[PDB]
Amino acid sequence: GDVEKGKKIFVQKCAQCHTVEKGGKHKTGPNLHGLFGRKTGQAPGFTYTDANKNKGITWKEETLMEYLENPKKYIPGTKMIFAGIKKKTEREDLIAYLKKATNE
Ligand code: HEC
Repeated sequence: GDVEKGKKIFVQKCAQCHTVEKGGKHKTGPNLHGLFGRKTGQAPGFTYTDANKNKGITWKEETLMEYLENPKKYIPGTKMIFAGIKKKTEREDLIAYLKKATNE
């Protein structure tokens, strides 16, 4: 749907671990550092599991769609204790938000 819907639901279910949106930080997932077009294996010392970075899958709409719907299927060894959002429109709105969040 919208950018707004994505940042607001991110700040509810995601900033809870990935505190990118204010004071860029990483409590139990990395800061989403400029993701759309970039690689994994990039957090400043946030010591996550080997297999994510090692799989190298490149972050974009497709790969973050397959990932945030189905993470441990899409890339093995992901420790993301959440596995899915709720509404497929929050899923849209996250793509709409994170498409912007590396430029706006
Ligand atoms: C804390 C328990 C988390 C919650 C809630 C969410 N995420 Fe997560 N995420 C978590 C872990 C442990 C990791 C590290 C890497 C791994 O695969 O284990 C991640 C990773 C991501 C990524 C990819 C980062 C990268 O590899 O560069 C993204 C894009 C991501 N998570 C997004 C995200 C969103 C949008 C969330 C709200 C629905 C969310 N995560 C919740 C842990 C946690």
